[PDB]
Amino acid sequence: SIKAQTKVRKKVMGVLDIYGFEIFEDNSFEQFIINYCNEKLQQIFIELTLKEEQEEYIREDIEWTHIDYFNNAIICDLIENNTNGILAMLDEECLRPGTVTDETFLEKLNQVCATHQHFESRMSKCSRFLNDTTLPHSCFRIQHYA
Amino acid sequence: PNYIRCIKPNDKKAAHIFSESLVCHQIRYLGLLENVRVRRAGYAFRQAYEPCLERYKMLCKQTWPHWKGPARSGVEVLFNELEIPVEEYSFGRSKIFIRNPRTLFQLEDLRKQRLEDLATLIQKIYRGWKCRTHFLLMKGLNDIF
Amino acid sequence: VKSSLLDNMIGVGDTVLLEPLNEETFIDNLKKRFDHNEIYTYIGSVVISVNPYRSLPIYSPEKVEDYRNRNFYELSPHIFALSDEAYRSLRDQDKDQCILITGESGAGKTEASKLVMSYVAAVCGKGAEVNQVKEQLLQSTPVLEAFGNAKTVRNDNSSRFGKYMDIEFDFKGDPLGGVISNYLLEKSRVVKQPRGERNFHVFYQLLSGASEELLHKLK
Amino acid sequence: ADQLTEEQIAEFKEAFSLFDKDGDGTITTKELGTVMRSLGQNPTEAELQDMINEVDADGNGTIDFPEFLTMMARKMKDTDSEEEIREAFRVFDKDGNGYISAAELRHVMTNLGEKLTDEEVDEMIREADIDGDGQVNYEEFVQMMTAK
Ligand SMILES: Nc1ncnc2c1ncn2[C@@H]1O[C@H](COP(=O)(O)OP(=O)(O)O)[C@@H](O)[C@H]1O
Ligand SMILES: [Mg+2]
Repeated sequence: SIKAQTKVRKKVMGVLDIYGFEIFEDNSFEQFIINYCNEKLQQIFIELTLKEEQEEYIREDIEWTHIDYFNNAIICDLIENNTNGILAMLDEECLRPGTVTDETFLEKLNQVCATHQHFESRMSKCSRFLNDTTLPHSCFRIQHYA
Repeated sequence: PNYIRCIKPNDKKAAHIFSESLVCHQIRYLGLLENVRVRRAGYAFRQAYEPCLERYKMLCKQTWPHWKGPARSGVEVLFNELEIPVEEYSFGRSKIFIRNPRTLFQLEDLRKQRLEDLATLIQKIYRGWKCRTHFLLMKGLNDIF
Repeated sequence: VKSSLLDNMIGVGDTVLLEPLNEETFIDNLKKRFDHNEIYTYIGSVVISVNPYRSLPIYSPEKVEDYRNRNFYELSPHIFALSDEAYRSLRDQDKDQCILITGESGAGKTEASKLVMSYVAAVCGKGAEVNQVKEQLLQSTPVLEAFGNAKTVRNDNSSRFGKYMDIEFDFKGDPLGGVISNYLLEKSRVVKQPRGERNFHVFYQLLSGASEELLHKLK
Repeated sequence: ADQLTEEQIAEFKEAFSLFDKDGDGTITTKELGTVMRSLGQNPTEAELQDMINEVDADGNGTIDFPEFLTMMARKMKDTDSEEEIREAFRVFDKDGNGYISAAELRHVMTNLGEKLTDEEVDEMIREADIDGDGQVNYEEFVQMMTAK
């Protein structure tokens, strides 16, 4: 009803009513997608704000200095990557033939995400969280910004 | 991107009930602390020269009472007369820059006391204007007191 | 303009100006400002809202004219200053804007989007042609929140998808329209609820709300 | 100073004799600056207590007339400028367009400075703008108060 039929050149202000970050008692795949899109929002947000500050200081000929903060782009990559990302591995596990369980998917994540800094599981091969008694089996941790 | 955080204070849907722990969970969830850092950089605060000289023209005895243009020249002798160290602030073409926020606390404190001095400067002229009115009425009534 | 944020300040209105920065002093700041009933606090140019679960007179149309085309930092913190900075960045500088609103379910996001829509429809001054779009979105919100939102463990109702709204203008300021765009429907809640949670509301409204001839009609 | 000739001393004697209701050639502390503000010199209350405490080592506030002439000689040309007063009203403007909201001004004038009383600030709102209400203009008001 309210969309213009004409193809004329226009301007736009949009609003995005979307969730915040979530930690439940029991987190599953839907919370993995929810937290993923949160990681994307934080990534593009802090990146564009950083460019905004560098523009404001490059106008006034003021030297920018680097300041340390959490990088979301390592996290997003961990889920996004087409060759070892967690959605690519679960897409593969839904595609690859054979016995496909949840245990074999968690073992695949223990195989192809061990040498990643921000992946955290007990049965990972490079694990410094093996003797971490607070990590139950049939679970894993992701080091989000929260 | 312009951006809105939303914080839930309680689970009881009440008005006056505040819980520190639930809000602390939502500070961690939303990442308010990491939102501070990108605006919290090498200069933590900045202004433009015109509302800065409008803001602090009463702390500088050269700008007092009016005004004084150009704005960068009056802001410059403002920070010169207040003898804040040159490390603490920085000049631009169209912006003044404040590195640490404690200078912004201090300058607003000193301005806040000069507001009281302006109130004294008003009230003595108002009350002395009432006494000038009374002496003006009684002066035109008699040849001698 | 000589007026600033630092007048009429309870606590500090900006987290950027907060000395020592941790969680704890920030909880002190939000508890002070919320107990003194000032529910907006910035981070740079970022709005922080806390839900008071009640009406405050900061949304009167008299209060709108206090805020209109005053700059961002010049006055006390409120949600309208961000929409005024965006509306001046769009109107005067021709830069298309978007406001991302994130937070907990029940923390006041949807209402804030409604208030930004009402504020822009007020300050554009285009009458029934913008109030048809505003009436469309505001009267379409309980529909979308009935279909796509459901009860979780933590909340009685929760945003299980992202609502989006395009607010489309002419160069002259005439409203050319707007587009709702959904994102990320949690699909597996349709077919498998988790324990203690709930499937999407329209099934429970459909079963509990219908007459017996409608339930016998829908089999 | 040098100090004052007979003409200005006899000019001061008229307000000094106006507030001499008993006819004794001296007055007390709380009515002492009312003569100086009646004649247009206008010191503050705080520096008035400085002038009283300057010559009194006893602490009762008994002031003689030649020291009173010295107080008036220090504040003869110490009267403050009109534009300085005008800017001092320009600071308390709400929008930068030449007015003050009346309730905020009533809150300032009864909490900062030498604390004008209840009838004096209610008088001040009506002297500033008799038409009302809740908003006072001060462009004519300062021109009326600064003229001697
Ligand atoms: N800014 C606000 N002012 C007044 N009430 C609010 C505000 N934000 C939220 N509320 C209250 O919260 C309830 C709905 O909030 P909502 O926006 O749906 O939260 P969420 O978007 O997190 O689900 C309403 O009943 C409303 O009274
Ligand atoms: Mg909502």
